[PDB]
Amino acid sequence: HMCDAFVGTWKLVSSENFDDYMKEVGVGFATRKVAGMAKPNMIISVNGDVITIKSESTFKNTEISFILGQEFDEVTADDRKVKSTITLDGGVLVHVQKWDGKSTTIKRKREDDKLVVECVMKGVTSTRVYERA
Ligand SMILES: CC[C@@H](C(=O)O)n1cnc2sc(C)c(-c3ccccc3)c2c1=O
Repeated sequence: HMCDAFVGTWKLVSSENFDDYMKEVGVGFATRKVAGMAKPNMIISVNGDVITIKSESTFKNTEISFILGQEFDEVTADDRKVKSTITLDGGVLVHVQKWDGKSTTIKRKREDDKLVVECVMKGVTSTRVYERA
């Protein structure tokens, strides 16, 4: 029951400062422009201790599966090869990605009927708000 309130299908309804966040992570111009237009569907499911997060859009379809606290290899949508660890901290899903001596943190939070995604790299944050599909 660890992620019960996160499970579902969610659709992107707002974004703020995502272009600048992508710049900070190193995404190139053309990818930023095309990816920034996407309106992904985020599909979160749990089966035993394994959590799966899928993101489907015209830009790219991605999928990660993981166990909380257990590091895994991820190829991000912008093709970084990162080491990811996802934990639950006080009801917030906290995803840290490490690569090339850099780090970024992506937090997912349930707030009212929304799922709010906050990602941060150095001082640059973006907030992406999802609602139930
Ligand atoms: C929002 C934080 C984080 C995440 O959703 O887990 N996250 C982090 N970095 C990047 S770079 C990039 C190109 C996407 C991206 C993926 C699919 C569709 C559009 C953009 C992305 C991303 O989605």
